[PDB]
Amino acid sequence: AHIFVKPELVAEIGVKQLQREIVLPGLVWTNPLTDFGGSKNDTITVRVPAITTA
Amino acid sequence: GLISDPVEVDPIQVGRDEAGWVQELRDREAWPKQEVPEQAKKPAKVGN
Amino acid sequence: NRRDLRDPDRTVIASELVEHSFGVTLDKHVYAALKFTDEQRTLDIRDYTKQVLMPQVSAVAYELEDYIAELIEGAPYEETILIDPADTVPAFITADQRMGEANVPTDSRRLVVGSAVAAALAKDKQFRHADWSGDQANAALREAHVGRLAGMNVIRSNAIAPDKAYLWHRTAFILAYRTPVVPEGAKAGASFSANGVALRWLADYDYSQLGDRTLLDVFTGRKVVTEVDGSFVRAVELQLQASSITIVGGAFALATTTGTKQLKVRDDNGTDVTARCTFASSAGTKATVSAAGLVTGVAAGTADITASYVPPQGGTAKTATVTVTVP
Amino acid sequence: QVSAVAYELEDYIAELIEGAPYEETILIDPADTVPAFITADQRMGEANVPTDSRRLVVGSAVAAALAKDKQFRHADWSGDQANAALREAHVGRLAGMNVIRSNAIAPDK
Amino acid sequence: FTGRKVVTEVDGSFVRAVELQLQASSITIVGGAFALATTTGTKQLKVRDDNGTDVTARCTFASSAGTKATVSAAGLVTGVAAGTADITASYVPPQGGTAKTATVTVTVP
Repeated sequence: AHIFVKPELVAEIGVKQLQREIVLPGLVWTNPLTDFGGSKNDTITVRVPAITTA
Repeated sequence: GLISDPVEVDPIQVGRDEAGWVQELRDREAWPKQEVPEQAKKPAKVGN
Repeated sequence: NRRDLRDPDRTVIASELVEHSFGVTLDKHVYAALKFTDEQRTLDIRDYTKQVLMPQVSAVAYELEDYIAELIEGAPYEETILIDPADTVPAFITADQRMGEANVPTDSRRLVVGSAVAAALAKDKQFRHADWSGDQANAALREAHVGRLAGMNVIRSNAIAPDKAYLWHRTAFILAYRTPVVPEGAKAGASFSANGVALRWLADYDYSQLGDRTLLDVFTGRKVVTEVDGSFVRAVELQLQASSITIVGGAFALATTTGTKQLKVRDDNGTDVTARCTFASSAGTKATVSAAGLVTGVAAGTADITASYVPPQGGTAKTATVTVTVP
Repeated sequence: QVSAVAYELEDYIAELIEGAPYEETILIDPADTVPAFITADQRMGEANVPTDSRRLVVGSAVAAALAKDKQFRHADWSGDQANAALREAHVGRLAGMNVIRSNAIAPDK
Repeated sequence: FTGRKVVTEVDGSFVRAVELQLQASSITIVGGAFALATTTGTKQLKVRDDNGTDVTARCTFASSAGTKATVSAAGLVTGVAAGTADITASYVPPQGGTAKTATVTVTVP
């Protein structure tokens, strides 16, 4: 029988590994504090305003 | 000591750990749900 | 990856990215062949174009549809999303969930249901009752079809099994067609078309049989797009859930002592499950039932024929018993 | 590489959200899912949290259970004659907060 | 570089976010009771609940017949010797309390 020799072929038809979408980062509170290296211990101190009772 | 020596522990990191404001959370993949770590429920410091 | 800031150990672990691949093969020779003795060609065939070529094209088109349906139904499905006939919508919503939790794109999805599934959708109280489904201008009741459910249009087809539905993304199933070339030795022949597929028509005169011969064919190949881990997530299969089966016709008497009869078993949905049942005879001395539901009588007297059907949900086989009386 | 880092950042945020210290986890009954969300609204109204700028991110299974609920499927039980929960699968607004579906969080949360 | 924080109250209680979880009433094993092809063969059990979620990572597996087939703590099960083994998967639901149980039978050739 005839034994032809043919090359391997690799093609891309648009099938890809399925991966979810990115929705979380657009929801959380990003960068309300910026200068972290300026303060000591990489810690910014946030102050809660005082409250009083009559 | 020497440049080739392994990196020494950061004093900034030591102080930050001492202040204890780094955020630790429950594991997502632990069943049953883990207890709240003692750091996550500490009260706010009384003095600014 | 992720590492703690200011960590004393400055070690990063490399991430390795790999590429995967899969093979698409051409391995079928759908064809339709005909022979015509010279007497038939001169006399029987009044209009060759209409009496011969058109039936061949239609037959090969139906065979191609059967090939596609075999591809769709035979794909490796991990689990079958059972449809409860009393309340069918949760099954379809679960199918949508399973495809959406695998991040399959939401567009270009096809939902093809059998005849039984469409009938069940029409008979479902969710769609039939106006208050439960909006649409006070009732469509599942006045007409007998539901237009759209669970965010996907429904398409009926008799090619697939009656009680099956398939929801698949465009990129799940791949088909390939190669039209054979007309060999130089063989006489030149025209090329026809079936559902947009080009097919080669070839003619050759058999002098030994003193008759013409024709052959209309095409090369076909199919592929199911699995995932890199071997799982199949691009398509989901739904099957109607059968509660009980009944043998149509009730108690019946054979015509003669050596009479024969063909049985038909229908589940509560009316679907013919005769090819999916196993038949047994209480007394084979007088009446014997084959594996295909063909009951025959070998001696006079009364016997019991039972049919056992393993439901799509599995478990204990539903049993339907009937009594035959050979005269 | 950029896609991997983006997904790692989203996983970081999801770890933050799910790992937060919660005293209790409100249980959603699949047969009746609305009381759980009204109870969540009650819990946050009791603590005097402002009403505006509230986000509700549900896992895939929770959204499926919302769609499967008779409270949203049956048009006589939810108004909405053009049945959104049956013709389509999204439920949309629920107990005064737009539902956002995300696969980063655990499926049934 | 990145950092995350939750805004707890003055006394440490967290009241600005609520977690809701979907109840589970029963668990099943995908694939039903089927026999293993060979002793060296391995099969990864899949567990689900009535909600449709995947709870395989949340279940604990045990084997009645250890000398026939042994199941790992992650659901993977491998045969040992010919016979029958009654594998069980126990899942403690989010509601807590009694653990739901799913039983499967595996036949080792």
